[PDB]
Amino acid sequence: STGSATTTPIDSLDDAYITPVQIGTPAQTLNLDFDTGSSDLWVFSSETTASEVDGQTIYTPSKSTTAKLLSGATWSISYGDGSSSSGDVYTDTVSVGGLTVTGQAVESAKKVSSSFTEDSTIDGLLGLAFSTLNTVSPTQQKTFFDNAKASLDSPVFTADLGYHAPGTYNFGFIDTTAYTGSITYTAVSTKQGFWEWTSTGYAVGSGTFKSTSIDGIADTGTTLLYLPATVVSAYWAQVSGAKSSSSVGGYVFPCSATLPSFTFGVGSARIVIPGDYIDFGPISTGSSSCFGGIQSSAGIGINIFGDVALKAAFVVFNGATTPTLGFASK
Ligand SMILES: NCc1ccc(C(F)(F)F)cc1
Ligand SMILES: NCc1ccc(C(F)(F)F)cc1
Repeated sequence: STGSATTTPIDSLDDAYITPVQIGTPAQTLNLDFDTGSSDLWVFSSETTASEVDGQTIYTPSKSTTAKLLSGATWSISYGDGSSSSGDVYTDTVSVGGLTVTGQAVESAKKVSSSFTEDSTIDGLLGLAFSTLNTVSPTQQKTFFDNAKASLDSPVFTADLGYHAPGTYNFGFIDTTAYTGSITYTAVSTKQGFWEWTSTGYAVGSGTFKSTSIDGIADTGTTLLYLPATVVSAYWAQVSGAKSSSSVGGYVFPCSATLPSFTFGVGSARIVIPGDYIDFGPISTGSSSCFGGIQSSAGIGINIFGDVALKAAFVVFNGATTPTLGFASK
């Protein structure tokens, strides 16, 4: 079987992407943030503290005839940006774009951090990293992808994120009309539970390509591109007036500047991020200082190929027994 769903940016800056997901019987449709950097499927629900809900659509397990409480199970997650949520666990039927999984763990939030409350457009997260990162205790739970794998035509899913436009997540098949050229596959390490791979180097604008190994993770759940300080300094050195701002928390640049493109290596292939993808607009309303889409990973401890990079490519997440990542131009 296969599944296909449209994913839509939540604002004019592509800060995140939401995908409709059907949960329960009869279906309750929630708009979830598909996150290849985490492995929990959690949702705002009828059990969430009412003061922590501000416009989100909630899952109501008591209205689903297929929902079952997973006795004694709890979950608690903390994200790299400091976000967190926690609650109890139901199992229920979950469908994505026609692809249905029965008995999926649906983690019901009793408490969420303020950054989720303030994001009225995201009803929850759907984790697509490896199941070893799932936070359910005492019995760890499988991801939607892991549960669907056996019935998929091919054990893959693909991410085709749009620049200021809708995109597509496909499960079980590779749409050969959605990219140009060939797909370049590269090895994945699962030792930390992430879709972790090694880029072969980078170039700034029309400069020379620098061959150098950059270990990082493919993370649809992270907005920006986080790279080592040496790389990020070399990029922003080419933007007149750009500087690292401690008060803002990263590199900013004059909004009137034109940004150079950024190229990253995948094996012998090259993925080019247009300079316009790196503009995240004014730091505050009316400001003439703009926030950059490429920032240093020094404080994070790991390099993150977030949406800024992934949306320049057609990305194949191959969940075969030896997992691989595929990149194509589009
Ligand atoms: N998108 C989920 C996520 C969040 C944080 C991290 C970090 F910061 F720990 F690397 C990885 C993945
Ligand atoms: N990387 C996972 C993640 C995704 C979204 C959010 C936000 F923006 F909704 F708070 C936080 C963390």
